[PDB]
Amino acid sequence: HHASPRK
Amino acid sequence: VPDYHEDIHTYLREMEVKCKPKVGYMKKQPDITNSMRAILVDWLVEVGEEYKLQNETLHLAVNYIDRFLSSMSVLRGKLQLVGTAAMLLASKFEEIYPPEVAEFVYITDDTYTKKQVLRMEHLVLKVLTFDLAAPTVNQFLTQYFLHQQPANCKVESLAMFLGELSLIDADPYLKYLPSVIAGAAFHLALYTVTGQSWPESLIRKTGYTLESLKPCLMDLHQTYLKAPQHAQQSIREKYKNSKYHGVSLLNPPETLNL
Amino acid sequence: MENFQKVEKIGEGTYGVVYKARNKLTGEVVALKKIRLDTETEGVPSTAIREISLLKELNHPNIVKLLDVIHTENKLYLVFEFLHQDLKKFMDASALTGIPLPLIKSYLFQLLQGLAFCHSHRVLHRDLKPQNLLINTEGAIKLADFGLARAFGVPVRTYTHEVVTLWYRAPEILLGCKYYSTAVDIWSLGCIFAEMVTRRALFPGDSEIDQLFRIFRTLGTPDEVVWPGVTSMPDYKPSFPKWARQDFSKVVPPLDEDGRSLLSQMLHYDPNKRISAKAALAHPFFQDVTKPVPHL
Ligand SMILES: [Mg+2]
Repeated sequence: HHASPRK
Repeated sequence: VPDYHEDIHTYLREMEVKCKPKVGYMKKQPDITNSMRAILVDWLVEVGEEYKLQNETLHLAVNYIDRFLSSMSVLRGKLQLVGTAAMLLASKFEEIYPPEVAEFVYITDDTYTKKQVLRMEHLVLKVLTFDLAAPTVNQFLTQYFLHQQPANCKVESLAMFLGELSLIDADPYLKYLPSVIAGAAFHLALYTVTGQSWPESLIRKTGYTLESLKPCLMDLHQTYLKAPQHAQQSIREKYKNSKYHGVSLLNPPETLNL
Repeated sequence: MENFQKVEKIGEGTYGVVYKARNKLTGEVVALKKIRLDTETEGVPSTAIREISLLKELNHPNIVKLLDVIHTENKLYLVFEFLHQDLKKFMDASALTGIPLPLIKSYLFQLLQGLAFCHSHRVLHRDLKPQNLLINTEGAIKLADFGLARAFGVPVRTYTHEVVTLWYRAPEILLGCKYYSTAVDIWSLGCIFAEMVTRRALFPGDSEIDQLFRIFRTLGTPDEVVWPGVTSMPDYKPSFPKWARQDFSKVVPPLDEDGRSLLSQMLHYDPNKRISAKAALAHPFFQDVTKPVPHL
């Protein structure tokens, strides 16, 4: 389960 | 992928009005003037060349500033702080890598502190009630560009130039809306370089006709003519570069035949 | 804040936690997202800046509603309407049941409803997935988490690359193109669509290249005919194994001829040929959609 790309 | 273009356009034609500053707001401004503003817009331009920010960023900023002074009284020693607070935002809004706050203090040469900038951030956000996605002349031109026949990169640049000149002069350009200025520019460019006019297709797309663009088309041309003698010049210096096909060096037509 | 009463933490993302809460004055039940500031950093997070504003202009029945924004001096609480649960939890309870075709159909239609709206308002969601969609006990679904969204223009510029959660990322992103647009949100819906149909993630990769291999193995390695340009894409390697497209009946058994056609059209390789939400909303697949209530 991959998280959401972050900035 | 032209499936949504029109819904978009429409929503932007509608939004532009909701994000349009009040025309003669400077009139009520006690301390600041159109001139100081020009000094401020012209420098923001410099600012975004030093950091390579997209033109969208500059436009979003000018829009933020205007709306804000639209309803707030600001002394001249601070206008710059308002200005800088808007460029931050605009950046965090439209850029992939927005300059960090510490960089913004440095370009003001420590005029304001970090904390002074952050607070103004909060304040601008309050006054604008976070309504940050404003339509800009740039969102309009970019769409109008699709109707060229064919695409001419000289015109594109020269139009961007024009629509950028209007960023500096509150008076008179607060009178017109982004979509109209963009038409004015788009037509001017076109005529100057290729001699074609606001094409039939755009007439159907926006409803605007050359005749409707006259009033703005009369100010714009004049602004073009007088470009070299204007107090502020960052934008000309800007449009000398090859990335812009030196369009600022081209000689404007003498008459528009309108 | 005086008027809200925190109940139980619903989730917890980046800049803070998330509580289910109730208003002591009016009884309204809400969802509060506490975005941190710390200050002395960069002020307001550019991600919070987008969420709020882009959401200021997205009022739609199929899009979570931003009630208010309390921008104090220490934090930033986004106040949201409160929905029951996201499509992930719901999909889990249907681990054996399988979501009935009609309910599903209702689901996708709404999503697409909300999705075309966004698109019509120049906004890319860029993080569509089940845990980021909320349903209510009434048979409604709604898009949520605009944390990763951005307003787009026309035509588009290059945007941020690190985007979309891995399993639901499109092939144009995986192969590193210069430009991506609406089609990325559809690729996601498509995967979600397939997922409702079999309750297991269509292409659950554990990496950029595995995601890519999973897509290939199901849709057949893209060539220049199907997607003009692929063999010039930055991350495209000519050594890619070349698999052959698989029959949709073996990929999506339960789907009938229509649902098949739409799905396939939602996962076209060539972004320029992928069905759009507007065109989707109109596929024959939806000619008989209704509004079933979920089991709960
Ligand atoms: Mg989320």
